[PDB]
Amino acid sequence: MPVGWQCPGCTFINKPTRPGCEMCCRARPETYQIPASYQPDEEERARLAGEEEALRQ
Amino acid sequence: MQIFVKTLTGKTITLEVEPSDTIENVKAKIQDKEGIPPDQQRLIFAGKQLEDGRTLSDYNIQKESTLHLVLRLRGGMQIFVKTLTGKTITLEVEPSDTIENVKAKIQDKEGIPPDQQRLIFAGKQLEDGRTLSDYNIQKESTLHLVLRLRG
Ligand SMILES: [Zn+2]
Repeated sequence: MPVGWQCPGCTFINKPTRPGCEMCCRARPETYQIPASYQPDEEERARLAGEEEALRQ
Repeated sequence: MQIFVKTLTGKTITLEVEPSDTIENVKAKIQDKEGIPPDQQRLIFAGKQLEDGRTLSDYNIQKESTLHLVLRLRGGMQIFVKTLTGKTITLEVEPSDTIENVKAKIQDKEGIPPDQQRLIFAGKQLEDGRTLSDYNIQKESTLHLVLRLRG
C-alpha cells in the first residue's frame, strides 16, 4: 500500500519528496519524478513549507 | 515455517517462525542468531516498516518470504545536508552529535576534510564544538554545506 519511491537498497517505499531513504539514508533515485498530483501528509507538507520559508529570507 | 532476512551487508538470515509470531518475536529470533538488539532493528516488507505488535500474518508474510533488515541507532534521527552542487546527503545523527561529529560523517560521503567544511543553518554558520541539540536541530532538518576551497 505505500506510495512513493522504493529505495533500491532496502526496498522501503519513501515519500516522493524525501531526498533520501527514511530507513537507510540512500539517496533518492535521480530518475524518479515526484508526481504533480502527490498530496503530502501534514508533517511532510510542514517540512517542505519550512524549506520554502528559508528561501524567502 | 521458514522466512529469510536479508541485510544490507549482503548476508541472509534464516528463521523458523509461525504466521502468528509478532514482529517483536521475529526481532528476538534475529537477536538470538546475530546478537542485534531488537531496538536497533528495522524490518521491512512490502515496502513498509513493520510494527512490533503486529504479526507476520497481519502483514500477509507467508512461508519463505524475504524481509529486509536495516540497523538504526536507538536514539538516532536523520538530517539532510544540502550542497551547493545540489547533491543532498542524508545522515544518521543524534541530538548529542557536535557539528564536528557531523562533519566527520560528511567527509565519508564527500571526501572533504572537516576543516574545509562549513555548515549553515537558519542563516547562521554553525560552530564545531556545539551539538545539534544546542542548535535545536531536529529530525529531518536541512543543513547547507559550503566548501572552503584554497586560493
Ligand atoms: Zn533504503
